[PDB]
Amino acid sequence: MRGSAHVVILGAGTGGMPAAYEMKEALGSGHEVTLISANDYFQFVPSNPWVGVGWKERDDIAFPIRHYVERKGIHFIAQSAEQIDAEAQNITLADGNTVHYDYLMIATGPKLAFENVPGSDPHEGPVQAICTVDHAERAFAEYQALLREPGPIVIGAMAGASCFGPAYEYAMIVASDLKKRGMRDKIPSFTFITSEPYIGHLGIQGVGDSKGILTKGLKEEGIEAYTNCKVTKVEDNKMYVTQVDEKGETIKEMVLPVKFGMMIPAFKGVPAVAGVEGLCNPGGFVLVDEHQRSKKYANIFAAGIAIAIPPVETTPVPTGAPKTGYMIESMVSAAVHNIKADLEGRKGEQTMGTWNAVCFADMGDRGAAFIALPQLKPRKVDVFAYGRWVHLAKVAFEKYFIRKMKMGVSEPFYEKVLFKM
Amino acid sequence: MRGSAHVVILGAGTGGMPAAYEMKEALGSGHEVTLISANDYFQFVPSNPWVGVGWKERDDIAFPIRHYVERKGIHFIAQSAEQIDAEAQNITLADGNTVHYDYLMIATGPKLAFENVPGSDPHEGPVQAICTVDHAERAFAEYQALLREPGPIVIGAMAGASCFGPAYEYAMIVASDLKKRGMRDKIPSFTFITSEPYIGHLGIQGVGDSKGILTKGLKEEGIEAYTNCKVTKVEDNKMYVTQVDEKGETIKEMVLPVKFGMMIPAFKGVPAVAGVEGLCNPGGFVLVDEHQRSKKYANIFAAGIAIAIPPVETTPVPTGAPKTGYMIESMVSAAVHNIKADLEGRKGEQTMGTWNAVCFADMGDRGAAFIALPQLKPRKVDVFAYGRWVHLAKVAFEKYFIRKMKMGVSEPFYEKVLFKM
Ligand SMILES: Cc1cc2nc3c(=O)[nH]c(=O)nc-3n(C[C@H](O)[C@H](O)[C@H](O)COP(=O)(O)OP(=O)(O)OC[C@H]3O[C@@H](n4cnc5c(N)ncnc54)[C@H](O)[C@@H]3O)c2cc1C
Ligand SMILES: Cc1cc2nc3c(=O)[nH]c(=O)nc-3n(C[C@H](O)[C@H](O)[C@H](O)COP(=O)(O)OP(=O)(O)OC[C@H]3O[C@@H](n4cnc5c(N)ncnc54)[C@H](O)[C@@H]3O)c2cc1C
Ligand SMILES: CCCCCCCCCCCCO[C@@H]1O[C@H](CO)[C@@H](O[C@H]2O[C@H](CO)[C@@H](O)[C@H](O)[C@H]2O)[C@H](O)[C@H]1O
Ligand SMILES: CCCCCCCCCCCCO[C@@H]1O[C@H](CO)[C@@H](O[C@H]2O[C@H](CO)[C@@H](O)[C@H](O)[C@H]2O)[C@H](O)[C@H]1O
Ligand SMILES: [S]
Ligand SMILES: [S]
Ligand SMILES: [S]
Ligand SMILES: [S]
Ligand SMILES: [S]
Ligand SMILES: [S]
Ligand SMILES: [S]
Ligand SMILES: [S]
Ligand SMILES: [S]
Ligand SMILES: [S]
Repeated sequence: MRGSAHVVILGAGTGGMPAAYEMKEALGSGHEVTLISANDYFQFVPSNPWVGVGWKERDDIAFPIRHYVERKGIHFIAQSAEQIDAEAQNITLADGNTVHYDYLMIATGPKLAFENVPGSDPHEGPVQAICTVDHAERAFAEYQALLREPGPIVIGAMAGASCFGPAYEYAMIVASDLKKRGMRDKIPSFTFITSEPYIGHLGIQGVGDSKGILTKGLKEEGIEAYTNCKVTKVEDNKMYVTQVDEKGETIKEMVLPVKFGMMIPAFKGVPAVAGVEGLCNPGGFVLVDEHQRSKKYANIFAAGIAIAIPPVETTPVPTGAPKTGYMIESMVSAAVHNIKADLEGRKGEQTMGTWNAVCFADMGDRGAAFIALPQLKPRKVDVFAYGRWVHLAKVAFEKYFIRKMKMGVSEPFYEKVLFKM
Repeated sequence: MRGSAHVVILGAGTGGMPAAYEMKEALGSGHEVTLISANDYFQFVPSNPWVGVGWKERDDIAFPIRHYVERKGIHFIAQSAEQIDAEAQNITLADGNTVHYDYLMIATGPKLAFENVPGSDPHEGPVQAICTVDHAERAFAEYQALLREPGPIVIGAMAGASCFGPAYEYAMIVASDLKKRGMRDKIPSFTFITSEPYIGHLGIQGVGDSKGILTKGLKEEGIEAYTNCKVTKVEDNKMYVTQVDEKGETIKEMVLPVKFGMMIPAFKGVPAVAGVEGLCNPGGFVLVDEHQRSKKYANIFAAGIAIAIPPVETTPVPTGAPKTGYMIESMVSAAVHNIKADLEGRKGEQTMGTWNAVCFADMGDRGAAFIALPQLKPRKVDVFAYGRWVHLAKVAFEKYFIRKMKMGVSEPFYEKVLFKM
């Protein structure tokens, strides 16, 4: 309302949950902050691959949101938004209620576009997914069904995927778990299928020696690997795969039987967001300026996977670049600062800063991690690392992030760089 | 929500508007206060009779609510509540949206029960009303239509009415206005019909010499007056009146032609409130204890005309006792204090205090006013007064109340008793 602007944060995930806390901290008691989300619980997404193989439980990685944000003065609505009217500034919720806003921060993350590949939906066939804890629990269930009745495995990433690390991670920990169960010798074939132009491209044109290390890792585990692949359909428990060359010409088609499968899908914008006329690119991603402000609506900001980031290369099979945690938090921090500035006269000048990708994957006793910045080579930092200490760091950061999500955040975030001082 | 209770005030009138301000003042920034009302504007009800004869305009007595309450941190919803679910603690609004509450203060005032008398609705016949500015504007319109085409006048109060002062006031100022227009001699008959057992009973068994003074005033103006009357129907521009004796036996029936009429209707509780199972008496009035708390729902409080107050006498024709401004404000003050106490552990002990009725009527250059307390005789104060100074006081208080409704209130209210100190 006038003088007491109402700020709504849409989506309670990696970006939106911190956004809610930071917004409330920044605005104070004279402004209403409402967090709206489809689920009533927060989940730590990077832990999902482990849920998918049974090394972790939902209880370990998820928790109910209400109490933690309410004790901070944040209103929580656990309903999905179905429609956004950007002119009227109303959000229509699944239950039919409407919520008005003065400022809206979109942090709705990705729509998992299973529909790109007929039959690929986890509920339609044997190809599962581990992007959400719901799906990872289901993937694990189906993994247990593979144990009771061994058959071919196919793991990888679909055309248009932007999140490749987890596919390699999941394949490695499955291979590992199979060994630790003396079941590995029971698998007739274990195949890795990716839309990447080469192993370890990772949607970022490789990082450090990702190519060599991931290639060797796959071979070490007896996983046969194909690149430049798209899946045209999943049907009758078979994946129909087309493999192309540098020019997009088919060089083979394959029909792969699948008893147990997991393919990272392409991401699009969620329907409620993509449905806002003029707000998004054709993929459903919100077009924002460097200050995280919508180019169309001055009172709509966005952060996280939900925003559009222009490609910098074109691969034989369409692929995207990942949007990862540190950059997401910088987007969030910039949006909150620039909204506050709008509320107080100024134009906020804060940006998300330099593009970067940072990923940590835990294999059990040790992990792999990379840091890449900026997006195009030659880079200022281009490191891939493997060690027991990556594992320790992943474990540490998970514990930390979950704690902060319960206790609240403010100021910036991360800056766990107190391990220097 | 937990730790930050949400308080909703239903109705933005004489009680509810101050309730919103006082609630927000009392609770502070850590609690949401939402004011919900059917109209987007406040109106000063006691001024309506003057609107009804054209001595005042809507612009003089009403103003839009939003800006004034919002600048105080109060959320304003200009929608009628249609349904209240006291179990779920949800209010369904006219537009279909729902509002949840932790505490609800009902200040919905009266439903004007025109349906008690078939044909009496201001839109169904010549019998108008002046309880709301919408209706008083309409009454005035019809008054102008009487000027252009003189015919019999009938003014008064229906069976079950509880608000008699305004009927006498309106009759006097009409008689007066007719004179000031040289139109008085054009009226074939001017009749006063009341459910009171005698002139000046006023629903409170008389006050001071109200009987004598009002009787004389009516005769002075050539107004013929009947008591112990109920109107059974209005039809074909005639009022069908039945007059009874002390025992309820008919002593005559009358059929009165009406060119211009105004009868104060009986009040009931509004449907959304009356519709709450177990909340109200059969009249639709909220049953509350001395702390203004609902006897059924510990988190519902009520103030103003909306609450039930037991009768203390029974008249040949049903009548009720008025609920007037000073007592309403005491109810409001008690409810706010006791809600705050609930929020902070204690049980609030504040009550509305002694029953009283206080009314001021302006006739033009001078006014009449009464004060009566407590409800049953013999009283501690039982005064009726007439003078130029009542007029000056009415004018002063109207200006004051409207100003306070724009600038906000807190602490108690009234206590304009600084004219002593
Ligand atoms: C398997 C996997 C592993 C990953 N590992 C890493 C990693 O190790 N390091 C790293 O930096 N990044 C990693 N990421 C990427 C990124 O950090 C996560 O995807 C992160 O969760 C993205 O944050 P987000 O806020 O944009 O979206 P999300 O965390 O997905 O949150 C979006 C929220 O919006 C809600 N929502 C969606 N639609 C609606 C709607 N219509 N109405 C209301 N709410 C809605 C969703 O329920 C969700 O709560 C990983 C991603 C995946 C999929
Ligand atoms: C003609 C007249 C003259 C009077 N003169 C005096 C006087 O001189 N002195 C005195 O002390 N008292 C006087 N009174 C009596 C009393 O003070 C007023 O009636 C006063 O307005 C009552 O206050 P209230 O808050 O209970 O109800 P109201 O002032 O009627 O307010 C009720 C509010 O609730 C709203 N509402 C109703 N239903 C809903 C719904 N379902 N959802 C949302 N909102 C709803 C209404 O729009 C209204 O805004 C007079 C009354 C009348 C009718
Ligand atoms: C985080 C994003 C990346 C994607 C997800 C994860 C992919 C899975 C990782 C596969 C790597 C496994 O293969 C592993 O690689 C490194 C080589 O560099 C080897 O390790 C070698 O370098 C490390 C240090 O980095 C030394 O400590 C070690 O003594 C040496 O042998 C391991 O002997 C080999 O087993
Ligand atoms: C407020 C609630 C009451 C209901 C609404 C109003 C009803 C209308 C009022 C009718 C009274 C008119 O009648 C009027 O009464 C008083 C008598 O007491 C007279 O006034 C008499 O007493 C007053 C003081 O009170 C003296 O100042 C005056 O000199 C004296 O004549 C007026 O000469 C007479 O004209
Ligand atoms: S998923
Ligand atoms: S990712
Ligand atoms: S990734
Ligand atoms: S990642
Ligand atoms: S590079
Ligand atoms: S009315
Ligand atoms: S009244
Ligand atoms: S009255
Ligand atoms: S009154
Ligand atoms: S009395």
